[PDB]
Order: sequence, then structure tokens, then C-alpha cells
Amino acid sequence: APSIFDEPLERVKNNDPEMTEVNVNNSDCITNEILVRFTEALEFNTVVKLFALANTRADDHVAFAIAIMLKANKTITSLNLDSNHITGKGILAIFRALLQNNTLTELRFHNQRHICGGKTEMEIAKLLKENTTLLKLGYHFELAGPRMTVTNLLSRNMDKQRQKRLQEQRQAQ
Ligand SMILES: [Cl-]
Ligand code: NA
Ligand code: NA
Ligand code: NA
Repeated sequence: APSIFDEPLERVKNNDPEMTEVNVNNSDCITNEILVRFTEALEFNTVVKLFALANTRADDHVAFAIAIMLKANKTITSLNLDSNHITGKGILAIFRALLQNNTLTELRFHNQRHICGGKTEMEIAKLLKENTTLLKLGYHFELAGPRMTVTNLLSRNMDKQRQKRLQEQRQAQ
């Protein structure tokens, strides 16, 4: 029973050099199994820069798969998880994976079905301390402490990566 996602999934699996994004945002036809299949196909894909699956009913199982994938994938720079069913458990799995990923620069997960809660926000801020490459975090923190801490950490990271880009440019100047 071939779905409409067969071709894009197989392009990812083939490392199609023209398949530079996977954007399945708003796909009413997609399933959690297909989302996991895309996620596993991305582990060793070296082309895709964006994985966007906003508003696809993605749940914690999809987020766990994504966390695993982020430990392998060195190519995706932007990940859109907005408007799904992911809980603090899924979000924290991803921030734990970001302890072992230095290439993702944008993560967003606005408007989940349920807020993640203050305890999760605190642990997000703690985990982010250890990652110096995330530059954009699309989430509005309910608690001010995590909110301002994360804002300061993203600024830290932006400053650090600008320093590293100048250094790299100067290196062969
Ligand atoms: Cl975890
Ligand atoms: Na694969
Ligand atoms: Na990685
Ligand atoms: Na200078």
C-alpha cells in the first residue's frame, strides 16, 4: 500500500542531492510510523538541511526517534516540531541529544497540545548550558528564570560561533 510519502521518503534514503529539505508540516495524511521512517532515513543522510514536521500529530515516540537521529546526523541545521503532541519527555530527550550534536542551530516547538511545565523548562535551561551551537530556540518559556537564562545562552552561543567563523575566515587569510 504505497502512500504519497513513498517518493520523498525514498529520496531521503537515496541521499538525493536535490532533496535538501523534508517539510511535511500540516500533513493530515501522515502517520507517526511514517514520521519515524523519515527520521530513521535521516540518520545517515548527508543532504537534508531542514526537517520540518510541524502540525503532524507527532508524539513523544517521534521525538525520541529524532533525539537518536540527532546524535548521528551532522547535516540538519533546522528542526521544526511546532504544533504537535510532544510532552516534556520528548523535548528533554532532544535536549539531551544536543549534548552530542554540534550542527543543529535552530530548534522550534511552539504550541504543543500541552505545555511542558516549569520543571521541564528548568532542565531545558540546564541542558542548554552544555551546548554552544544552538542559536535559535523557538519556544516561549512560561517561567522567567529559564526564559532569561536561555536567552543569555543563545546570545553566548551566537557570540561564540561568530568568533569561530571569524577565526576560520582569518585562518586562510
Ligand atoms: Cl533521553
Ligand atoms: Na536509511
Ligand atoms: Na550529531
Ligand atoms: Na578583525
